[PDB]
Amino acid sequence: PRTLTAQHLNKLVSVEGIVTKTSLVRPKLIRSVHYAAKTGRFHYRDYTDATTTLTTRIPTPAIYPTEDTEGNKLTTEYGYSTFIDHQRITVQEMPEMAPAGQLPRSIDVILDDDLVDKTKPGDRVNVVGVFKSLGAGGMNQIGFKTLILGNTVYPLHARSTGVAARQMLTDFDIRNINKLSKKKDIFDILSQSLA
Amino acid sequence: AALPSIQLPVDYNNLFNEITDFLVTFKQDGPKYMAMLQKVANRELNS
Amino acid sequence: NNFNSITVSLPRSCLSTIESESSMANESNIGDESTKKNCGPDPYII
Amino acid sequence: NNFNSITVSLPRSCLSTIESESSMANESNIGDESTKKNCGPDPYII
Repeated sequence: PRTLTAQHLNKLVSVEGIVTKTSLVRPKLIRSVHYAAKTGRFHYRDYTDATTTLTTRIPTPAIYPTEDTEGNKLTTEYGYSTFIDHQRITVQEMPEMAPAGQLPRSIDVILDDDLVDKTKPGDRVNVVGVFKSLGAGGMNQIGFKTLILGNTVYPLHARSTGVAARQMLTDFDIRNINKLSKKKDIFDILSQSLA
Repeated sequence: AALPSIQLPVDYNNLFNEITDFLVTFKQDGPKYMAMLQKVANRELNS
Repeated sequence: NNFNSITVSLPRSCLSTIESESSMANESNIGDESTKKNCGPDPYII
Repeated sequence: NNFNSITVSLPRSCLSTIESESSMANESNIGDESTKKNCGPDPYII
């Protein structure tokens, strides 16, 4: 987060640091379905925003339908609509790689749908994603709004930290682990190898 | 149009008759719910 | 129902804002970072 | 090339009209029965 500058915007990057805060997982409305009792018909609509497509589009600000093309009143069908989850997290440079006595640097990561609940505050993490500039930096009237749209989130383990360490076991590894057992001095061999 | 329509595997007029039949038929193993309703009439039940 | 004058006209501004009707409608009216939904000077098609 | 002020801004009107550049461009700028192409108050996206 300290060596990430304005010359790396619009490129895929890997960032190291510590997770300092996570927000509440909220639903996001995509498609909404309705019912008209005067015609027995169901209607739908779609919604989109700027944080779902990597390229810039022309905005379409559609509205929430309460009324039919003739004027019939519509009932909202909450069970038939589609919702997708959302979360935001903040990353900061790890305390044992940061310069002593100096204030730290941080970066915002946006996660959606399946990557929404993978970490907790106070974790070592590695994130990969696109470093995006958003909106207009006051030219319609500080600078531009910058954030990472996450695609990969890796938990990492370090000494004196709440993330556990696990390894993938190969069948070859299993064979040695199981072979060692039969010999009746397992305790001594494992004990003498402890520091 | 600007409001498109979709087709779903449901029908409300069909299930309303089923609601009515249940409320004017159910005798648990006079009719149960229609006795609840007769107590409702005389101001002796609130839910 | 008054055709004798020779008058009604089309609305000049979008009526969605003055009819803050639904609870999600006034929420769809916002967004796009920090700005106010502006439909335009005369946006009604027959 | 002047970042010292703390300024350029986005154009407020569409530049297609003032740059009457092509012979078919000033013709695409008309139509829709009788009216003048009006893009809007501030129509530029980055």
